[PDB]
Amino acid sequence: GMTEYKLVVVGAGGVGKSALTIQLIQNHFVDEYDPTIEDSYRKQVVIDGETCLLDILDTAGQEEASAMRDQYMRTGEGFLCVFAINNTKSFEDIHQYREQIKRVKDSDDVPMVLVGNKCDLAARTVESRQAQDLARSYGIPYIETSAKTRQGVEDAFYTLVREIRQH
Amino acid sequence: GMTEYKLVVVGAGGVGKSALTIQLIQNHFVDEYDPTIEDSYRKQVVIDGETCLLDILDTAGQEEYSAMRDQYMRTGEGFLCVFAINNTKSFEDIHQYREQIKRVKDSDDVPMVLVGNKCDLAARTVESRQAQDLARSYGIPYIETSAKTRQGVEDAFYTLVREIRQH
Amino acid sequence: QMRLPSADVYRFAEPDSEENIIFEENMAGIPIIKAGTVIKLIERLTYHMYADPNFVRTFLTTYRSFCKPQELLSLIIERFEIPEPEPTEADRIAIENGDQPLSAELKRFRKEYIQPVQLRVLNVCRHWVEHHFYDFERDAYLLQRMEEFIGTVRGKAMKKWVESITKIIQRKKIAHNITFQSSPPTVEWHISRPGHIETFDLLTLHPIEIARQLTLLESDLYRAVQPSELVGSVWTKEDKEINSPNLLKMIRHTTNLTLWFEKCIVETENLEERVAVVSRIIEILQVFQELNNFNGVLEVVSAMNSSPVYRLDHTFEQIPSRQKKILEEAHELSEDHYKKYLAKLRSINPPCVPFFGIYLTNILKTEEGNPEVLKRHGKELINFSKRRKVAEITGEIQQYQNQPYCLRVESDIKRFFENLNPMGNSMEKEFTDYLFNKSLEIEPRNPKPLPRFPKKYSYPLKSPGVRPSNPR
Ligand SMILES: Cc1ccc2[nH]cc(CN3CCC(NC(=O)[C@@H](N)Cc4c[nH]c5ccccc45)CC3)c2c1
Ligand SMILES: Nc1nc2c(ncn2[C@@H]2O[C@H](COP(=O)(O)OP(=O)(O)NP(=O)(O)O)[C@@H](O)[C@H]2O)c(=O)[nH]1
Ligand SMILES: [Mg+2]
Repeated sequence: GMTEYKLVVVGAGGVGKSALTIQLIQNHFVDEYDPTIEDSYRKQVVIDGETCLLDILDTAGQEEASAMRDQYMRTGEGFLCVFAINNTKSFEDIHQYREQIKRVKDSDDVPMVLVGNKCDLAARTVESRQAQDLARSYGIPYIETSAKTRQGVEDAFYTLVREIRQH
Repeated sequence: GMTEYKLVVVGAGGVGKSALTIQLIQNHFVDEYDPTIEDSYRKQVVIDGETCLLDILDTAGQEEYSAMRDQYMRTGEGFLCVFAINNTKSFEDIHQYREQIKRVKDSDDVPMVLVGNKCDLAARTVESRQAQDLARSYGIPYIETSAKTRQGVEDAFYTLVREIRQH
Repeated sequence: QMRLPSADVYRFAEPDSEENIIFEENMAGIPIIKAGTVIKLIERLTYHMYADPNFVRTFLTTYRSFCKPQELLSLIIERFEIPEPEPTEADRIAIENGDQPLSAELKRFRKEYIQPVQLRVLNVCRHWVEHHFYDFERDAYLLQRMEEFIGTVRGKAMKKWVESITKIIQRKKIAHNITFQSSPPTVEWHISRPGHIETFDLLTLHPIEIARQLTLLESDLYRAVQPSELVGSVWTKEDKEINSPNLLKMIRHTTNLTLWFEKCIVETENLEERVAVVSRIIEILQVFQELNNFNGVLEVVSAMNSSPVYRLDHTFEQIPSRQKKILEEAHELSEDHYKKYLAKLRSINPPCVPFFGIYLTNILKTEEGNPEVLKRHGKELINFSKRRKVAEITGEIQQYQNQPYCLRVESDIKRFFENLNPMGNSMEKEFTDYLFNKSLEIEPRNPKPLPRFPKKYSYPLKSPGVRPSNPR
């Protein structure tokens, strides 16, 4: 009945979780900043010759919704952890997301990818190396992406699927 | 090992048509019907003490796809030509369906049954006499059903199988 | 646990019972609701414990069968005004000692009940406005009420979302780029050269470009169909032209193109030319298959299966062996109630253009073969499993609607196909009769011998094939 994968996209407010997701789904770049509460998307796609159904939970970065987090990290099979490369604070918050996920699912081996978004912007303030170092300490791949430009977008989501498959 | 019959339901849309096949296949002494489910158009039955399998093609809802009609009709051995007793147009449509079936099967007698269906509590506008006379002139059975109350549903399909057997 | 308000000040605090909510047996693992009262349904639509954004879609898509839009708005506004609890004993004691209360319980209920429930009410509001805006166009008092509601929401907690929804409502009142990594292939030309729209025809346009432009055209038509044209089986009712104009525009395009394929075939009276014509059409079928244009595939298959075309045995005796094989594979998609098609669809890599007919039949039978309500203990529960089933169908549809085709529009070929009118001024019966007669004329029934007819095409009949070229 085709394999289904529950992906969750988490990260600080404004980093571009929704922009990344809607780019993947619709090949469209959302230019407005509308704060998400809880959105859901489905996508049938062939990865590595196998057809699968992606279930993408797009979540709220705004701190006002921090209580509703546990609620989705339970279901989720794999996580996109997104920060923006021009937002040092969004990078620092990542550690908290990773730690909460590990906690809730009670495992060290939880499929996730570290996404550094907005890499089309030249005003970079988080260094690739800094993020790459964090990725390895987590034992997870680091992918830089631009939801505006499409760079890395498929690479990030589909890499996550590959991780969930091997898990 | 046993005979499989291909039954095709045709007739004007937007009236009662779908109720017929549903009423046969199911037996809502268990709730929840799902046409999504494979072989929810397959039904094993004993007619005149000879067991057989009924395959019902009812494309209710696709009436506007009028050029797909020859294709659907072509697949079947016997035909249920359905109109609604409170919709004169659907009755007047009957002649054209019949003419069309004769054409794709390439025969002057194709096993068919005329079915007059009572889909709601509105005033009847096709009296059973006109329907019978029309059925007589075509040389085919006439069955009146109220699929809402299970009345006459089996009589319509079983009669049609009798026709296929006595061709 | 955690205490709720009184069921006498807040209707959505009524305890779950088999007289107000029934669960499906199986299980994430969140409960799946089988039936419930409207009150209970709306409570679960905005439950505090867990997320279910799929439930938001199901509900907003199908609610009008059991609850009016104004009633819905009233009940969510009601749901949103949750009364705060009175200070506890610990709290009372501190206030009479001149201290600040710890307000532990109040702070918890705010963070673990009020905040999630209000956020999810606003979520229903966002989605209702973003994706089901038609309720508001057809009832402006409803839009006023929503605008007022959003605009009276105070509290810094909800500040960011209130501003957002206000902006979205405003965009929708007064009214879509695509980005590909890759660049689209080059538009392909045959005998008819660019600009020369007078010469465009089945044989003179490149068959590759015919499939592509029809696929862009048909994809666009598929993507425009809203779930409002689907719920309630409204496309089969008296006012179908009012409620389902996009669905009908699309079914109508399909029927025209099928009848055009038929006409092209039976109006080519010379056998050899007709063979070229049938052949080219099967070539177009092949490019359709490549593009995952399943609507287009069926257009061709229906044409071939039609009464005046199916009987042309002399024409199909002369089709290349490879092409018999293609028409057979394609026809077989539809056998056993579209078994192989459904398998293929659920297995390809989109973009694709599904065949909309399967969906219409399933929605209709679903609406017709399940009860509106379930009676338990004298009570009437809304039968929600019926509604979830319809939503899974509208969901499938919406899902295939996202991915766009990476192909260049050629405006003149696009216009040519948008204006295609095989039936002219003729009614469907008289045109259908004509086609069948022409079929009898060109290949009479046994045992009448097969006549000869003069050629009609001045240009070359050789197909340029279905393999794309590539200069630069
Ligand atoms: C699969 C399919 C669908 C629509 C169609 N419309 C017309 C045809 C061709 N046709 C040929 C004669 C008769 N079939 C036959 O005689 C078959 N045993 C041989 C055959 C199967 N598919 C064909 C395709 C082209 C030519 C011959 C064949 C009936 C069907 C056709 C075939
Ligand atoms: N240049 C550029 N802008 C981007 C990129 N991704 C997002 N943005 C912009 O940044 C803003 C935030 O996007 P959004 O996806 O809404 O962020 P979010 O993380 O979903 N926010 P929230 O958590 O509140 O829902 C928007 O104005 C969007 O256009 C990117 O890769 N490049
Ligand atoms: Mg967002």
